[PDB]
Amino acid sequence: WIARINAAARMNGLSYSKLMHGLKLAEIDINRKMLADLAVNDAAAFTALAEQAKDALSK
Amino acid sequence: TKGILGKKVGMTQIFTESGELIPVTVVEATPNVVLQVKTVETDGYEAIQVGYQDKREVLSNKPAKGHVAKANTAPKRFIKEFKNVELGEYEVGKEIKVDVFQAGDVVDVTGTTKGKGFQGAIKRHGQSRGPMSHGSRYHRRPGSMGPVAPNRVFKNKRLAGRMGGDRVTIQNLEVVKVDVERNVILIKGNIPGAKKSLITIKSAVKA
Amino acid sequence: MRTTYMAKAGEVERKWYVVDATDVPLGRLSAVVASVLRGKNKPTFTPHVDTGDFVIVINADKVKLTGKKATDKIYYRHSMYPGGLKSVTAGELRDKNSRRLIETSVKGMLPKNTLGRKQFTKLNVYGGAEHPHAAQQPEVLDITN
Amino acid sequence: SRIGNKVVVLPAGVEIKQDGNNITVKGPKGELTREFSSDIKMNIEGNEVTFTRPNDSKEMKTIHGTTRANFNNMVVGVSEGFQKALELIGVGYRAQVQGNKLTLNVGYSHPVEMTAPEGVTFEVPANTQVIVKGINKEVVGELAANIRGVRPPEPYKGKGIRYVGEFVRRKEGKTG
Amino acid sequence: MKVRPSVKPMCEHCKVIRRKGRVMVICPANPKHKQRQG
RNA sequence: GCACCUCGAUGUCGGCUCGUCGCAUCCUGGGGCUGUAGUCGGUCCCAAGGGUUGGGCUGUUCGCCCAUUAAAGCGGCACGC
RNA sequence: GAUAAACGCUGAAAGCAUCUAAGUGUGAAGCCCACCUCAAGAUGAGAUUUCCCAUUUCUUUAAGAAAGUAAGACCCCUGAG
Ligand SMILES: [Zn+2]
Repeated sequence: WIARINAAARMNGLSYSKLMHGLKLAEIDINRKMLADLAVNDAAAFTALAEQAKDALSK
Repeated sequence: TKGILGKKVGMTQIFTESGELIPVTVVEATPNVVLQVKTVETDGYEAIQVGYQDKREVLSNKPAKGHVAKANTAPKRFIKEFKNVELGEYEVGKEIKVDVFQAGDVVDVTGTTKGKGFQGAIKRHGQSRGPMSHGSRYHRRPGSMGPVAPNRVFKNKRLAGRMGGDRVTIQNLEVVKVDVERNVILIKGNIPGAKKSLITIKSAVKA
Repeated sequence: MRTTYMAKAGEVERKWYVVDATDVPLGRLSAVVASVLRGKNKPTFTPHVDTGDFVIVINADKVKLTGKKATDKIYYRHSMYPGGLKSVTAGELRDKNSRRLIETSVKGMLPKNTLGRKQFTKLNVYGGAEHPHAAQQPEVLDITN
Repeated sequence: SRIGNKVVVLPAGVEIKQDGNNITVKGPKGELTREFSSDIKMNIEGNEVTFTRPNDSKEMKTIHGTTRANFNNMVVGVSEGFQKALELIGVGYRAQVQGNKLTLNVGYSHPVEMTAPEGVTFEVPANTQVIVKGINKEVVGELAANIRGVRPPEPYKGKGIRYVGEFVRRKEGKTG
Repeated sequence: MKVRPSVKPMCEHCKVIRRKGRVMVICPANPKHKQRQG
């Protein structure tokens, strides 16, 4: 699931750890399984979480 | 360049014109049909297919006849090539007579050796015997297989396997006669080949 | 046993990519190229199935060798016969067989399974600047890597 | 870079063409072209030439001196031309001319003939003295070196080809 | 030549010359002073 | 030197057959210096491509000796087998 | 053809000197060619020349099964280069 999060996160211009740090600054607690299969299937949901993680560490 | 195939007949002696005995092989030929011309645009070569004998027409196939039919001849046994010749001078269906080696006299001769079956490890490689007396038991054997430490056998420790049957050139021989009416080249020396076998005869390389 | 995707053999479409090599060193070209062929940069892994892509290489070559190593990285081949080490190449392979550079320094980068063979035959390395493969409509990558 | 701060004055009849790396010097004899590095700013201003450059590199100062000396090679070679002169001691050594070949009989059992490229002449007044003229320094030096290498001198009697002024220091040999 | 691991100027007119990763000492005075770390 | 290793058994030296590897090189090859006139030489740098003998004396290694040759190398491989 | 030791040409950093950093050569029985042989099971399985042209049932047309054939090959027999 880390490797799949790697590829799908790198698709949206985020390296594979700044998601982790941003989503914990956005205080979000998704398991790595759930981000893996949402990253495969729901492009809209994964880009929504990607934009809130862009917004989180933007401070 | 100058290339002619042919048979192999035997061994004779010929006095030269100062009265000297010389051993001489007897090599035939016939008229000699060029079958194809291979160029760079088609094969990336420059080469010429040649062929020497007359089969009966029972003893061939339709594709052999489809090769032969562009030169209007009989279907033949042996078919070889020749590389590195400045072409011109060659059409599909010419004949290369025996006349090309008048006194060229610097010629490589190739054949195939005889065949001698399974033989011992002496008669190939010239490895010597062991002592035939003083109580030993080691008359005609191929040695020791190597050291101990590598736990294997290194490659090329040569042993008993069939003698002869591969093709061998001999470089820089002379030519004595050319008998145009009988299609015979006479050569000093010795040629690897059993009787009736093929021989290729070319102009030599090393000038 | 529950729900994660295990992709099949004929589910993932493949693509065709074109990569230049004008004055980039060997290691980083080979690294990006070898990470392409396993199926990374695609969120649909298996460790079973060739989810990778096809990679064409132009201008083999004009690859750098940084600092020295023009005359120094000696390759070695041994021929399973006694004394048969042949160190015949050097950085000479830039001049002749510049196919043979990248086909070694990428084959090292891959696993040595059977997938490290089916994922190797998708390379095509050309020292010149021509596609014979224009029938398949390949795209272009940009390396800032 | 005291050598990299020359006063260079172009001689009468010499222009400049600047196209990237090439700088051409054309005049009464030659039309030589070389190439020069891109840490170099060329200049303006008929006949006085200087070379101010984007300086403070690491080794700071090699490019000024070598360039550059090379521009003075260009100027003196195109305008004037060069010479290197040789000799022949070691009694019985000859130098004879048939155009662009030099028959040297240096005491072997065979003569030696040296050829020439385009922009190199030869002048042989006597049976001893060969004077090589030309346009470059490199080419003149290489041809003179090739001529000396047939027989460089020896420290007993001083045979072989020399300069005009070598210090061939001399040992002693006993008579036995 | 003299090939010695330590290299010293023998005479007055010696000069210390680097030509590779390599240390040379060359006189025009005597030919006996061509030295090299080696 | 020590005693880890092999006591329900791990057989020594030389010679014969067969080799292979290293170079701190015996000859042949390229060089620098000389207290190198010449032919000879001394020392040092590069270089492993090939070659490196038959006999007398004890079981010999080792060695002494005769007659040759461009030379009659030193070592590892269970002091190779 | 590119090198090893060795020798240069030009030239500065260092108004000189200097084979080197830029540039540019000579240079060995050694390296890669040149000579002889094996070689597409080189699963990256290469290239050229010449020869050969169609029944049935449906499993439904899928690279289906089954049977007669072509070009050609094999079995069996007399043998040796
Ligand atoms: Zn001194």
